Amino acid sequence: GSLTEDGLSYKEKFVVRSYEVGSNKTATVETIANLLQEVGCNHAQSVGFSATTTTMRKLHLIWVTARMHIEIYKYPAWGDVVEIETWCQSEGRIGTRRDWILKDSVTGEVTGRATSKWVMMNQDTRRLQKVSDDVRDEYLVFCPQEPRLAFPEENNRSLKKIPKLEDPAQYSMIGLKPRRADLDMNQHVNNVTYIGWVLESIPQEIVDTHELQVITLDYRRECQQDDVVDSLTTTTSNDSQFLHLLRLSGDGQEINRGTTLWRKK
Amino acid sequence: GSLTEDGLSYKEKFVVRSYEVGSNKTATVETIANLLQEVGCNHAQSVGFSATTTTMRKLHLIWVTARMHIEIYKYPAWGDVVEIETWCQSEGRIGTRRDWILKDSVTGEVTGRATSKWVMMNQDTRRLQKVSDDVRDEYLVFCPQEPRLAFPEENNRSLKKIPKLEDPAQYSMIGLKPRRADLDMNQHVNNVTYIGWVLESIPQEIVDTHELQVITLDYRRECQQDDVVDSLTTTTSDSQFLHLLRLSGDGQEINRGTTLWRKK
Ligand SMILES: Fc1cccnc1N[C@H]1CCCOCC1
Ligand SMILES: Fc1cccnc1N[C@H]1CCCOCC1
Repeated sequence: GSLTEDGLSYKEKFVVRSYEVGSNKTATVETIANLLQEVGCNHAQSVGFSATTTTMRKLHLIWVTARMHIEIYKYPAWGDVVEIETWCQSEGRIGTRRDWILKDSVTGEVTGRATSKWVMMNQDTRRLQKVSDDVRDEYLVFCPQEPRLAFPEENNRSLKKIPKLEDPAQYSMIGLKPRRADLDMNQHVNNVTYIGWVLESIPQEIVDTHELQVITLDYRRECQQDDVVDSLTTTTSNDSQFLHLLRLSGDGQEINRGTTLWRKK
Repeated sequence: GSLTEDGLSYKEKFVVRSYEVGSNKTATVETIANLLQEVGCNHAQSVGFSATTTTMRKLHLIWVTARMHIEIYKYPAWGDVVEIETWCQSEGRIGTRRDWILKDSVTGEVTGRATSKWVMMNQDTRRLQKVSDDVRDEYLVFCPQEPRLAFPEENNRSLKKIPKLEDPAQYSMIGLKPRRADLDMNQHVNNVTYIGWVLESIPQEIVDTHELQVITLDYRRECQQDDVVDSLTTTTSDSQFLHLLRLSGDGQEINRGTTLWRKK
């Protein structure tokens, strides 16, 4: 992988692995999400991070995902080479945004796109906060100054408000728990695990006859290593749409909410 | 990746990813196991198995893992390049064996080694069988003829008999279930998931103060997508553990194993 010529974006190529694919011999949405995370991390590293700035480490602040939005046109097959370009942009004092473009390395065609919203939070108290000028000036030199959006369209799905699923849910998958493979290097549940948990309450027949085109996920609260999660889904819809809710098994505390759009094969 | 000069083994390099590492910023044993599986699949593809041969497909036969043995001296760090060499060998009528050698690409030193036993099975009835000479001759042209062992030493850990853990277990993790990410392209639970499940009953304090040096796992029966598993561990000792994976309900054995851990 490498930063582009202007140093304002990063590209990396990946060869799709045997264990990374599902029944159609194409990459699952969780493999795609893992690759987006890996290219994001390689971009932060190439521009001097170890992505907390100098001022952020001093003040015990971190970037946390508030929303993830992915749209896939074609999932790459086992052994195929996918090229992913990523970049960041400041969204004023609200936080930051990281976008991605997925391309087939052989044809050069766009096969997918993603966008994410990140908010600043104190690592210890979990208290959200706005972005100060001191922090903003430190990461602006690594961002394109003019807007560059993976989802430019005026009324696109990435900025839609997601409602809270009402009980009773049409479908459910109960008692989901993270294992050590689900944790990141800091012992927190990896953000991609939540995507997997949301998808667990979709019936196998839908997965067997449809392809996931779009997923939008809001991150409200994190699941601890010793927490248990319930995954809830209700059909809201040639295309099928679903409303999703992840909540703690006991008290029913919301951890995530989301929507998926699926097209018939 | 590519076959070596003689075409009797395969090498591939991997750059360790951010999500592939644990708390020490080094690859977990499950990442290592995934890489061994990937290089194994790439070897089979390079020699024409787009690893079932022509005769196996007609007779509805597949290779299934009976045992996996891994020894790690150094886990590669996040961003490091690891080189893995793999090869296969016939073990007469019993089945086949696949071995691996892990090396640090920069230093060239051996950082790990692995060996696995595979048995022939009818994919529909799940009935084990011996290897026929028709099948044996079809894969012998892809194997070194003289023995080449990742674990040569006489009386070594890879061939030790593993006993069945007796109730009550010292430690346990119950109600483990596979999710879709745990399944392979054929909708079966990936072999690496069982390694993860075995490790779930090891206490976090042991994981926080020790490094896993050796793991031996016997595969008795598969866990279906709708099955629930209980993971059981007892200290037998460096720290050694005896492991048992069984179905949550009837208590049917799926795996048994042992782990050896060194203090950091
Ligand atoms: F770029 C990242 C660096 C570190 C962590 N996550 C990143 N990106 C997203 C991965 C895909 C699923 O959504 C969550 C976040
Ligand atoms: F070479 C392989 C091809 C396909 C599947 N597994 C392979 N190898 C081992 C993977 C890691 C531990 O489980 C034992 C088998």
